[PDB]
Amino acid sequence: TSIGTGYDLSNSVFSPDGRNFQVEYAVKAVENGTTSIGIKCNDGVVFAVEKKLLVPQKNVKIQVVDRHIGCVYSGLIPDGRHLVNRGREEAASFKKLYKTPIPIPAFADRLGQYVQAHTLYNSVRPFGVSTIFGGVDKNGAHLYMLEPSGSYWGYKGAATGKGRQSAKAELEKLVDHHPLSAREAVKQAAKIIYLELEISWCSLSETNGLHKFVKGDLLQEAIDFA
Amino acid sequence: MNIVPQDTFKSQVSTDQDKSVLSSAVPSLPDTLRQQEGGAVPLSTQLNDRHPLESTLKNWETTQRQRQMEQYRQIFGIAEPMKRTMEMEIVNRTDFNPLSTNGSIHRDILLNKECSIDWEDVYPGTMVGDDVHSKIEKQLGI
Amino acid sequence: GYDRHITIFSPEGRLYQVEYAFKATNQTNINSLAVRGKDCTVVISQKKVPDKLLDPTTVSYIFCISRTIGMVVNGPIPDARNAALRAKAEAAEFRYKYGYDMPCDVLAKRMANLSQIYTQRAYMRPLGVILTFVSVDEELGPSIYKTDPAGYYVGYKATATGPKQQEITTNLENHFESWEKVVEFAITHMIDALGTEFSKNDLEVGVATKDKFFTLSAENIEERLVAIAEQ
Amino acid sequence: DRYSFSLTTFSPSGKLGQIDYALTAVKQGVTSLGIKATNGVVIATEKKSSSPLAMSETLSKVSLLTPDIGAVYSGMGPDYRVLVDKSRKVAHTSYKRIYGEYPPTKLLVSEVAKIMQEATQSGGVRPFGVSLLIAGHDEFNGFSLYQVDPSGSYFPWKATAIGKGSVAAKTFLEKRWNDELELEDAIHIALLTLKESVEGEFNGDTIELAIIGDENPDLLGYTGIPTDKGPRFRKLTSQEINDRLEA
Amino acid sequence: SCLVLPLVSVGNIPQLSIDWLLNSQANEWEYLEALDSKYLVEFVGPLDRPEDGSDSLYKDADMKYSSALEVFYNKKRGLFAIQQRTPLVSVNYLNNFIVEIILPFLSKYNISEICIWDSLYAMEDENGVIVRPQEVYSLGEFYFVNNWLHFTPTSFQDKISVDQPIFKILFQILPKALRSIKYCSCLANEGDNSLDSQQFLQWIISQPPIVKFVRPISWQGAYGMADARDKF
Amino acid sequence: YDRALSIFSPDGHIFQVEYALEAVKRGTCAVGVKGKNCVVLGCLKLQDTRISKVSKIDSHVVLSFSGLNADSRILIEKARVEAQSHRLTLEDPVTVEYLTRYVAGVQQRYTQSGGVRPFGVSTLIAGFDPRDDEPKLYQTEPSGIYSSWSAQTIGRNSKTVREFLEKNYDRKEPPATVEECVKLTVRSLLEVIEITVVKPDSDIVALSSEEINQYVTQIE
Amino acid sequence: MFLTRSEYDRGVSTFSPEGRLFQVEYSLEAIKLGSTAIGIATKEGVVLGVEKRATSPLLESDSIEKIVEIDRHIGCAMSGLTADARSMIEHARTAAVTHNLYYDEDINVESLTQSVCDLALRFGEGRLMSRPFGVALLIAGHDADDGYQLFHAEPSGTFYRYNAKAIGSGSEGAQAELLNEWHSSLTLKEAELLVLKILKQVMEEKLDENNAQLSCITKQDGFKIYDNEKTAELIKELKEKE
Amino acid sequence: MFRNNYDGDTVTFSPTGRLFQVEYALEAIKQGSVTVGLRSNTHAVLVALKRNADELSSYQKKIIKCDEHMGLSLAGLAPDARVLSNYLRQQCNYSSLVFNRKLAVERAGHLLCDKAQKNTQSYGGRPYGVGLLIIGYDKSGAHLLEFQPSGNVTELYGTAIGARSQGAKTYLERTLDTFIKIDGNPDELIKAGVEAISQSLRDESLTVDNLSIAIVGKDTPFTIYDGEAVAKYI
Amino acid sequence: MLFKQWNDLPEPKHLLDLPEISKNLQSLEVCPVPKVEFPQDLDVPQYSTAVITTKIMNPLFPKNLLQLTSIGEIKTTLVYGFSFPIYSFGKTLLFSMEENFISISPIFGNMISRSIISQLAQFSPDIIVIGTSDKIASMKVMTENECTLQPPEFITGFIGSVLTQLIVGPSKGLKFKCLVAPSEGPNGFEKLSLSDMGSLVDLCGQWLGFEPSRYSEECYRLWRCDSAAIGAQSGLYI
Repeated sequence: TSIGTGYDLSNSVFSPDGRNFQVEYAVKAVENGTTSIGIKCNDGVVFAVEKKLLVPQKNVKIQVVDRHIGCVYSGLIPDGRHLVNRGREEAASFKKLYKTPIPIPAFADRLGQYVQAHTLYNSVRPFGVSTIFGGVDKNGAHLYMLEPSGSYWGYKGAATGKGRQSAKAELEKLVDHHPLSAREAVKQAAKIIYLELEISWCSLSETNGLHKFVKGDLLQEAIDFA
Repeated sequence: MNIVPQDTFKSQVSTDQDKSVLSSAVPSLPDTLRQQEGGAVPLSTQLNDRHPLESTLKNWETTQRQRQMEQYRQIFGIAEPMKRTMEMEIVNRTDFNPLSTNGSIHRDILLNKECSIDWEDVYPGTMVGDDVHSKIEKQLGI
Repeated sequence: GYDRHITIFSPEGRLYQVEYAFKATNQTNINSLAVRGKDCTVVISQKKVPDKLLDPTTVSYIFCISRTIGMVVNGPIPDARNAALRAKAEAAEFRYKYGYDMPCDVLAKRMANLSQIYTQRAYMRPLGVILTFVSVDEELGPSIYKTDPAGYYVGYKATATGPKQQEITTNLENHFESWEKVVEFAITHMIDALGTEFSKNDLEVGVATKDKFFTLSAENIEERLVAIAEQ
Repeated sequence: DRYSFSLTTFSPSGKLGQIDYALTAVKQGVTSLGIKATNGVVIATEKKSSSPLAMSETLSKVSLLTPDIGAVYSGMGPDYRVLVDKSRKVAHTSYKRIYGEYPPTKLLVSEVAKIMQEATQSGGVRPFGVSLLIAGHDEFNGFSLYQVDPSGSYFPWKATAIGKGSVAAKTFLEKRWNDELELEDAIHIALLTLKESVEGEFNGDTIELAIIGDENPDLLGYTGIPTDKGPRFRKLTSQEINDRLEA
Repeated sequence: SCLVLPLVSVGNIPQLSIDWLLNSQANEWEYLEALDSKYLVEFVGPLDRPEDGSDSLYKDADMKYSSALEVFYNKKRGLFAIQQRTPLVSVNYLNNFIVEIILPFLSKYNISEICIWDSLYAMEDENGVIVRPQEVYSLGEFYFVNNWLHFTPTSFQDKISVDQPIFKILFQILPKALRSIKYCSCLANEGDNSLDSQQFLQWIISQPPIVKFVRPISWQGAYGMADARDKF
Repeated sequence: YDRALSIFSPDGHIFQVEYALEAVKRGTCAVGVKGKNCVVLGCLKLQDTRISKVSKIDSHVVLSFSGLNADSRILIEKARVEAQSHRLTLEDPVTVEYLTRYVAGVQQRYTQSGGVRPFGVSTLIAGFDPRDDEPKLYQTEPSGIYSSWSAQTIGRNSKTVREFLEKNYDRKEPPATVEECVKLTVRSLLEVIEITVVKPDSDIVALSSEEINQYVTQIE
Repeated sequence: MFLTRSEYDRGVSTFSPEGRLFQVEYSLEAIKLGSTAIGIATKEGVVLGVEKRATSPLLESDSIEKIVEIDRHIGCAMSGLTADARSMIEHARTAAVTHNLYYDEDINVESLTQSVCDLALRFGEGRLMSRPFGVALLIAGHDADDGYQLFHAEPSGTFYRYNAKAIGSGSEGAQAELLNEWHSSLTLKEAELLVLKILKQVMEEKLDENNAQLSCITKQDGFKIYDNEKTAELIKELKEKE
Repeated sequence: MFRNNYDGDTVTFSPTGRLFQVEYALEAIKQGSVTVGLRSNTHAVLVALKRNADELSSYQKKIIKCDEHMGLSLAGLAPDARVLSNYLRQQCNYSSLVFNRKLAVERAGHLLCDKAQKNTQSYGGRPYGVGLLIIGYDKSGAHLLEFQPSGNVTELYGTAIGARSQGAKTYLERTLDTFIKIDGNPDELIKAGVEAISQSLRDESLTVDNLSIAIVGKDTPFTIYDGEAVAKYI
Repeated sequence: MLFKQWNDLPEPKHLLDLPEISKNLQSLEVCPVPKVEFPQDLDVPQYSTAVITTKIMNPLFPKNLLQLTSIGEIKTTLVYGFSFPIYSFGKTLLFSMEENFISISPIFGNMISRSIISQLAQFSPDIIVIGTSDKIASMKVMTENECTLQPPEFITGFIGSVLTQLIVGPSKGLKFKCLVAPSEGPNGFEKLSLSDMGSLVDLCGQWLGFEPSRYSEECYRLWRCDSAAIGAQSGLYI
C-alpha cells in the first residue's frame, strides 16, 4: 500500500510498518523532477541534466556549491535552492576553519545531517529534493546522491527525475562496459541524457581539480556524439 | 568560543526596557507597586557597583552552552547545534508549571546534568503579581 | 486516536508509536552479530550491496564512536548517523567533564536516557534505530551493550540483530588467543546460521581491542575468509 | 506555540484517562513485591530477560536511592531509570545538601510522588508508566515501605505486590503476613510468594532481592569514625539467593 | 434480487467502493433510475464513465447530467447498487430518507436483501463496540449499543453502535419481499482511501471476482488537473 | 468555527466570545441604577453568613459582577491592584472610566490568545470620580466591550428585569432621591434582597437589609 | 465527484484553492456587522457621521463614542468590534504624538493611516495577534501637504484615498448613493446635509440627535464633533429640504 | 476531493508530491492585476495597469523604489507586497550604510528568494502569495528579475504577471528581438512597454490615472511617471 | 511556530457542517418537512421568462436600470418560518434565494425549489439560471443540448436543486440556459473574482437583452461600490 491513509497527514509519524509516509511522499516529489544524471570517472566526475524570455547565460541548472564540489538537484526548486545555499555555507565555514577544501564525505555528512534533521519534528517538512553532488577530493573523487530522507551513499553513477529508471539502466550498462576518461564520460553523459543539454565536470587532469562547465567546443562535440 | 562570559553589561538603558512591568497610566515609567521591589527606590540608576563576579556567575552556564554550540558548529556543522537547540526549545516551551520551582527532569538529561549538582540546585532561591495568573500572562504573553 | 500519532498510552497501556519505531529497525534487511573473546570484542554485519551502481566503499553501518568504543546500527542510515554523531559528542563531553574515557555502558545509559526522552515527549518522535555498543572496558573488559528505541538497554554476552536475529541467537546458544581467531569464529557462525557463503564484500567487521577500536578493511576480511576456507 | 494543551484530561466519568492507562501499563508489568518485617524490609522481583545471552547482572531492577532507602518498579524500565536518577539527585540537592543528612523515606517518597504527579499536569509529556515500591529506614519513622503509582499517589504498606501477579501475591501476603515476622521470615515469605508468582525458571539468577536491615560496616568502605553508619540497604548476591532457595 | 447501499462515512470508503464496483464491472452494470434527492444535498454533475474507455454506464442520448442519488442494476445478477453523491441534510432526516426512499424502492423491485456498506472512524468509538481491533473488516447480517445484528468471527465489531446503522436497521425492522440485512463495515482513517476502498471491495468480494480494478475518469481530477508551473 | 477565539464565523461572528456571554447569562443576577445623587447596586441553611456580591475597588469606585465567581474574584483583584498602582504613580484617584477601561482591557487581554480562557464574567462598575458628583455606571463584557448605562441588569433574569427598567426608568425624569433609587432597584429585583448605595466623596453604605422598602413595594 | 467538507476557511494562514485568505473576507463581514459610518470629503473640509446604534434606551448615547480624535487635524470613525477599534486608536494616537515629538510636525494623515494599516498587518508578518482586526477605520484629516483628505483603512492592511465612503451595515446602499450624489463642487454645508440624508436612508431607526452625531475637519477649527443642538438644527434643515 | 485532505498546510505533501499549499500561493498571483516589465541593454522599464476599488477611490500604488538604482513592481497580496518591499528596501539601505555600495540587483533578488523560501517549509507561517518584478541598473547594466512567491527568481528580458499576463507575455515573446536593441532611445522602449500592456486589457483602456510607468538606466535614476506624466506615452 | 498542536488532529470531512434541524438528536421519529406556499395570485403566465439566482447575483440586476418591480414573497413554514421575496421586470420573473450556510439548512432551499419548479412547469416560460459552483474551474454555459462540465466538476447548493428539478424529478424536459461562475466560500458567502464578474455580466447582459455598454457600466457600479462577491478582493489584492 502506497498511500498510508491515517499515518500520512503529519511528519515524523511512523506507520505500523515503521514507514514515514511523508518521507515517501517527498521521494515521490523527486520522481517528478527534471531527469538528471551523474557519472564518476577514473579521474573525476561529470554531471548532466535533461532540461525564451530567460537570459540564457543566466538560465543554469547545475549549481557549483564550491570550486571543490559540484551539485545538481531535482525536485522542489525552493527546497533545492535552500539546500544548495546551506551546503555552500557549510563549505565556506569548513574552508574558513580548516584552510582546506571540504572533503566530499564531510560535506555529504553535513548535508545528510541537515536534511535528516527535517525528518524529526512535525513543525517542519522533509526537503522535496534529491541531490546528486560530487567532486575531486584529497582522496580522489566522490559521487553522492542525497535522498530527501537524508539517506546518502557513494555512487559510480546516479540518476534522478522522471527518466531516472532508463538513465539508471543505461548508466549501469556503461559501468558494466568499464569495470572512463573525462572525455569519454562526457560523451556518455550526453548520450544518456539524449537517451537542451548542459554538462559540467571536475577532474584533476582536465579541470586542474576544479569544477568547470563543459561548454562551447566540447559541448558541441558531445552533442555530435549523441 | 568563550570561556569566561564576555558580553555582560547592558549597552543601553531606558525607563521602558523592563516590559511586563510598566505603568498602565503612563506607559513610559515602571509600575513600582507591581515591581514589589520596595518602591521606586530600586531605581534603575542604582544598578551600579555590581559585584565583579555576579555579572559572570549569572550567565556562566549560558556562556558554556554557547561555546559548546560553537564547537558543534565548527566540527559537526550547522545541523548539530540546530538539532540541540530545537530539542531544548521544545522541552522549555512544553514544560509549563506555575507552581513548581524544580527543573524539568528531561531538561537535566539534555543538559547532561542528571548526576551533577550546583549551588543553583542546592540553593534554588509578595502582595502583588506573584499569582498564577501573572505566570500565565508571562508565558502566553497576554 | 492521538495514541497513533504521538507517544501517549493507548487503553491497552501500550505506546504503539514506540512499537512501530521497533518495526522501523528491520526496514533494512541487514543482520549483524557481536561476540566477545577473552580480550577483544568483534561485531559482524552483513553488507548487502546488490546494486551495481552503489559504491560499497561508503556503505557502512558500523561507526567508530570513541578511541575505545564502536557501535553498529540496525535501522535507517540517516537516524543511524544522527545517533552516531550524538553518541560521539556525548563520549567527548564525558571525557572532558570526568577526566577518563567514557565506559561503554555509561554511553549506553546516556543514549538510553535520550531515547526515554524521545519516548516521553509528545512532540519528539523516537529515533527508530537499535544501537549495539562494543568496547573493551578498562574495568569490565570486553563488553557489549544494546539499546532499543524504547530506551531499554542491557549487557550481552553476544547479540544478533535484524530480521533473522533469532536464528543467529539460537546458533550462539547452541555454541553456548588473538582477535583474528574470534573474527573467524564469528564469521563461521554467521555463515552457518544464514546459509550464505560471503564474498569479501558481503561483510563488514569491527574489532575492539584493549587499545583501540578498528574496522577491518576489505583485504583483511578477504584474508579472514581465506583462513576460514582453509578449514 | 507558546502553549501545549494538556495531554492528560478528565473523561466525562471524572477519570483521568492517561492515569488509568498508566496504571494498566503497570498491571501489565512483571511482578514485584515488598514486605515489612519487624527488623527489616524485603523487596524482590523477577529478572525477566529477552534472551539468555543478556547479562542478568546488568538488569538492575532494584536500585539504591540512599544508604537507607531502595526502590523497585514494575512497568517501563526507562521511566524507572530516569525516576531513579532524579530521585537520587533530589535526595542530595533538596535534603542532604541542606540538612547534612539523608532524607527520611517518607520525604523522598513524597519527592518522587511530586515528580511523577507533574508529568500528569504537563501538556508536553505523558505520565510515567511505572509504579515504585520504595522501602527504607529512618532514625525516627523506623522501617517503612511505600507504593507510588503513576498518578503520584502513595500509601504506606505492610506488604504489597504490583504487576501481573499483584492480586494473587497480595492475597498470599495477606494470609501469610503477621506483625511478628523476623527479616529471615520475611525473606522466606517473599521467596515463596515470588516462586508462586514467577513464570518459568525460578532460580537465584532469575530473581533479585534487596533488604533494608542493620548497618553493614563492611560496606561502608572506610574505618575509624565510630558514629558513622554503614549502609542499611543491601542487595543479596545470586549465590546467597540460591543458598536461600536450597532451604 | 439484492441491493447495496453506500453510507456517507469516514473516508467515503463505501461510496468509493461502489464506484470501484460499478466501474470495474461496467459491462455488467447499467443505470436504472434516479431516486428522490429530497432529503439529500442537491447535486448535479456530468456523466461519469470508465477510465478504460469502455462503454459508459449511462446509455441515453440526452441525459447530460447525473443525480445526487442513482440506482444501477447488474443485468446478470439481479443485483442493485445505489450511488449517493451527497450526505443527508440532517442525520435526523435519516429516518425520513429510509422510510420514503428505500422502502418504496425495495418494494418497487421486490428487493429481498439490502447490503448496508459503512465505514467507522476508530476515534469515534465512544461506545466501545470495537473488539479485536486487529481486524480491519467486519460483516454483520440479519435474517427475517444494541445486539440485533449478528457479527461473524473475524469481525472487529461485537455490537452495533448508536449511529446511522442502528437507525437504518431499526427503521427497517420497525416489505415482505425483504429477507435479510447485510452490514459491511471498514475500520478506516481519513485520506486518499482509493486503495483502502479497493481493498475493502476486495474483502467484500472475498467474504464475483474482479479481473482488473479501473478508476472512474472523475477520480482523475481528484488532485486537480496539472502542475503547470515553474516549481517542481 | 466554534472551537477557537482565533476563528471568525463565515458571518463574521466569533462564537467563542458569544459562548462566554452565554456563560455570563447563567450567573446570578446583578442590578444597577443611577440616580441624580447616587448609584444603587443590588442582586443553603448551613451557610456561614458572616464569611455581598458588591466589591469595593477603591473608596470612590465599586465593582459588581455576574458570571463565574472565581473569574470575577481574579478580575476584582487585578482592578484593585490597578487602582492602587494609579493612586501611587499619579496623585489622583482613578477615574471610574479609567477603572472600567482597565477592567475591559484585562478581559480583552485574556481574549487575545487561544491558549487562555476569556473571563466568563460581566462587571457592573459604579461610583464617582474624585472631586466629582456625576454618577457613573458602566458594564463590561467578556469581549472587553464597555458601555455607560443609566440602569442595567446582567445574568439569569436580566431580560425581564431590563424590560421592566426600560419602562419604569425615565431618561429625563430619573429618580432624584436616594430612597427613590432604592425603591426602583428593589422593585426591579422583586420582578425576579441586597442593596448598596454609593454617594459622592467616597460614601458607600450597604443598606442594612432594610425590609421597609420591600414591605412598602408589596403594599403597592 | 463527491461533496466533502473543505476546511480552507478555518485558518488565517490557509489559502483557498484559488488563493484567497478567507478569514480576511470574514473580517470584512464582521465589519459589515458594524454600525454605519459615513464620510464625505470636500475642498472646504471633511465631514464624518456615524449611526449611534443603541441596544436599549437605558444606554447613554452620550458615551457611545464612535468618532474619536487621533490628532488636532485628524479624526477617525469606528465600525465593528469596538475592542479592536480601541486598540487601533490607541496605536494611532501613540504614533501621532511620537511623530510630533520627534519631528516637531503633525503627522501627515497619509502617514498616520499607513501606520494604522501597518498595525493591521501584524496578524501576519510585519506575529502579534491571533486574528485580523474586525474593524474598519475611516480616517479623515487635514495637512499642509495634501489638504482635506479621507481614508478608509481595511483590516486587510490596505488603505484607499476616498472622496466619500460608507462602512458598516447598509454600506452598499450608502456607497451607491454617495456615488450617485457626490460631486467635486459640494460645499461643506450641503455635504453635511448629504451625510445626514444618507444616514436617514440607511438607518432603520428614525434619525435623531440621540442616535446620530456629526463631525467635521476644518483647518480654522481642527477636528470637532458637533453638539446635539447643531445636529438637531441640521436634521431640521434636512427635513426642510424634504 | 482528496486534495482537501493534503492541502491544510505547507508541511504536508500529498501522495503525489504536490505541496498544494504552495500551488495556491502561486495561484494567488493570478488574482493580481497585470504589470509588464522589459529592458534594453542600457535602460529598463516597468509598466503597470493600476486599479481602484470604486469610482470614489484613488488608484493603488503598484510600483516602488528600493533606491536610486533599482525599483520594484507588485502583483498579489498587498500585505505580503508591503512586507517584501520593506524587506528589499531595508537590505538596500543596510548595504549602503555598511559598505557604501549599491546592492547588486541580482544579489537583492537572491535575498528575496531566500526570505521567501523560509515560509514554504515552516508550519506556522504561509507563503507570500505575491509576485515581484525587480528592475535596476548597476555595473553589470540593466537587469529585470521576476520573483515568484514559491521562492524562484529568474532574470528576464521581459515578462508579465497578474490575471491576464499571458497575453502580454505572448506579445513580448513575439517581439523580444526588437526591444532588446532599443539602446539610448528609452522613449521607444517605454512606448513598446505600453504597447505590450495594451494587450491583456479587458473592458478597459490605458489612462493617465490607471496607467503607471517607471524607468531607470545608465543616464537616468529610477523615476516613476504617473498621472499627467503618463499622457506622453498613452 | 516550533510545533504543531498535538490536539489538532484532522477533523473528519465526510460530515458536513450543515445546520441540524433538531437539537433533539436520536429522534427515532419521522421528522417534519418544510411546507412551502408559492404566491398563488401571481399571473406568472404573463411573463415570458424567469431568472433564477442566488442573491449573490443581485448585482447583475441593477434595479434603477431595469426598473425592477417588487412582487409578492414566497413563504415557507417548518418554527423557523423563513421567507424571501419574488421580483419581476421586463416581462421576466426573478427569484433571489437568501442562501445561508449557517442559518437556512438546505432542506429549506430544496423544498422552495420544489415549490417554484412545480409552479413553473405549467405554462412553462424560458428559464435562465445564474448561480455558483466552487468545483468548476471557470465560467460555464449549460443547457439541455450540452453539459460543458468536465467529469470532476459539478454544481451544488440551491442552484443545484433548481438544476436537479429542471433535469429529473417530478418534472422533466423544461428547457433552460444555466450560467455558473466559479466561486469559493460556503453557501451564502461565496466570493467571485473580477474576471468572473466581468465575464458573467458580459454574458448575462447578452442573454437577458440589455444595452451592453450602459448595462455593463451599471453592473460594474453595482459590483464595485460594494457587493457580497467582491469582499476584500478590492483591498486584499493589488
